[PDB]
Amino acid sequence: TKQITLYTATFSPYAHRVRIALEEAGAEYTTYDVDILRNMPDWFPLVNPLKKIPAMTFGGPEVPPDQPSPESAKIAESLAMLEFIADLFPDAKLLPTDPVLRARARTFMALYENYVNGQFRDVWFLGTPADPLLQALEMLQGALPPDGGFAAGEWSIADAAVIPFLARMFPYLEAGLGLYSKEDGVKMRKAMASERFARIRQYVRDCRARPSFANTWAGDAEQVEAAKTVPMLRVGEHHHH
Amino acid sequence: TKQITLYTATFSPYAHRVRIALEEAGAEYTTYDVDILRNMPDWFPLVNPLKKIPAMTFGGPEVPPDQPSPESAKIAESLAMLEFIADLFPDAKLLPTDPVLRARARTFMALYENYVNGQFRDVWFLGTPADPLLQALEMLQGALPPDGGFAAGEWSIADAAVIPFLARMFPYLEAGLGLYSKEDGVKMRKAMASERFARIRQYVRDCRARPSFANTWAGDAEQVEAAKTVPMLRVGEHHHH
Ligand SMILES: N[C@@H](CCC(=O)N[C@@H](CS)C(=O)NCC(=O)O)C(=O)O
Ligand SMILES: N[C@@H](CCC(=O)N[C@@H](CS)C(=O)NCC(=O)O)C(=O)O
Repeated sequence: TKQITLYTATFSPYAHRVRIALEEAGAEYTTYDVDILRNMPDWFPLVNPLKKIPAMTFGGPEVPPDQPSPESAKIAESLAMLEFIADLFPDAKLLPTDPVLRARARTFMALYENYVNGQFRDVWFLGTPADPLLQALEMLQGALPPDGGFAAGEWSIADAAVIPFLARMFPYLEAGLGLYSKEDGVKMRKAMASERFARIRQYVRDCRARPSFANTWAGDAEQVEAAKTVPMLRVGEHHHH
Repeated sequence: TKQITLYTATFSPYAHRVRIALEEAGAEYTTYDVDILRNMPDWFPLVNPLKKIPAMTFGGPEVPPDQPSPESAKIAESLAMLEFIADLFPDAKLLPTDPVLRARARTFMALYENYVNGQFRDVWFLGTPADPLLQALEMLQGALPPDGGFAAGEWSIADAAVIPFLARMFPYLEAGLGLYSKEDGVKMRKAMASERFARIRQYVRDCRARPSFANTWAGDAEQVEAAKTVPMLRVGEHHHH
C-alpha cells in the first residue's frame, strides 16, 4: 500500500532493470524521468545523495516526485531495488523458493556485475578491446541452463538485472554507438551473430518477448536516440589498440 | 542435512565473508584451503570453473574436498553464497525480515562492491592516490546508522560482506603492505585514526568483537603474513607519485 516512486532515465540500463521487476511484480508505481547527466535537478540529492539513477522512494505521504518527502524511505542501487521488489511482492515469485535455484539467480547477477558489466562500460565508453568482453559474455552464456529458460530456470530478478544491457548491445552495435574501433565493431557484430553465441541470442529473445520488456522499452531506434544524449558517448571519437 | 564445503584461503577477504556468515548461521561445514594464486590444484576447476576462491559445494555424497563429486551443486561468488546461507538458515535471521531494512543491507553490500572495493584495489595493488579511497570510505561510513549498530541495524550478511576488507586495512597499513608509498600510508593511518572516521572505527570494532570474526581470523600478524604471499601485493615494492 505504500507508494513506490522510481526516478528513471530512458537511456539508463540500471533504471531499466527496476522497471522490468516492477512490471513483473504487478506493482503500482510512479516513474519520474531525471536528466541526470546533463541537468540534475537541485532536489535530486534528496532522493539519492549519490546523485545516480535509478533512485527509489518508498512510502511517506503522497507527494509530487519533484517535491520528495523526507519521510519516504530512500533506496539506492538497482540490484538492491530488485531484491526489495522481490521482498515486497512474494506472491509474484520474482525469485525461486528453492535455495539452490535462488543461488543460481544471485550467482548470475554477480557474474554479470563483477565480470561483464565493466567490460561493456570500458568497451563502449573507453574503446577498450572487445575480446575480453566477448570472453566474459561467453562465460555468462555458459551459466544459462542449456536447453532454454532463464538464468535460474523460471524467470527471476536475475533476468531483470541482465537483459537491459544485453538488449542494448545489438542495436547499439548496429548504430555504431560507442568509442570502440571499426575493427572491434565488426568483430563484435560477427561474434554476436555466430554460433558461439546462439544461446545468449535465444536468452535475449526470450527476455524481450515478455511484456515486462515491451512495456519498459522505447523501441530500438528510440533507445539509440536516447543513448546518443549520453555525454560519454561522444560522436566522432574512437580509441584504437 | 546437505553437506557444505567452502574452499578458502586465509588471505582472501572474499572467502572470509562466507566463513563469517557460516559461523553466524551455526552451520555445519567443512573448509578446505586452496593455494589459488600460486599453485592451483588441477581439480579445482571442477568446483569453480572461474578458478576463484571462495568456491562452495552443496550436497552430493560425502567425499574428500580434493575429490569433489560431480553430483554436488557448485556455487560461485561470495555474495551469492551469503544470500544462500541466509536462505538455508532462516531461523538464524541473517537478514532482517522488514523489506526496507533488508534493502539497507543489500544497498550497503552494493555500495561496497561498486564504489569502495575498486578503490582499495587501486591503492593496494597500483599505489594510486589514497584520497578517492578515503572519500569512498566516508561515503560508506555515511550509510551506517550514525548513533550505532550494524549496516541494517541488527547484524546481517551485509556486515559479513564488508568487515573482511575493513579489518585488513589497519594491520596491512601498519605493516606497510601494498603498493602505496610511505607518504600515503602515513596519510591513510592518520585519516583512519581521526575523528572523521570515528564511526567506521566503531563499526570495525563492533564487527570484530563477534565470535564469527574471532573464529575466522588468524590474528593480525598471521593475516599480514598470509597477505605477503599474495603476488599482487608485491611485498617490498612501492610506487611513488
Ligand atoms: N551501481 C548503480 C549504478 C547506477 C549508475 O551508474 N547510474 C547512472 C545512469 S546509467 C548515473 O546516474 N550516473 C551519474 C553519475 O555517476 O554521476 C546501480 O546499480 O544503480
Ligand atoms: N567476485 C568474487 C571475487 C573472488 C576473487 O577474486 N577471489 C580471489 C582471491 S581473494 C581469487 O581467487 N583470484 C584468482 C583469480 O582471479 O584468477 C567473489 O565475490 O567471490
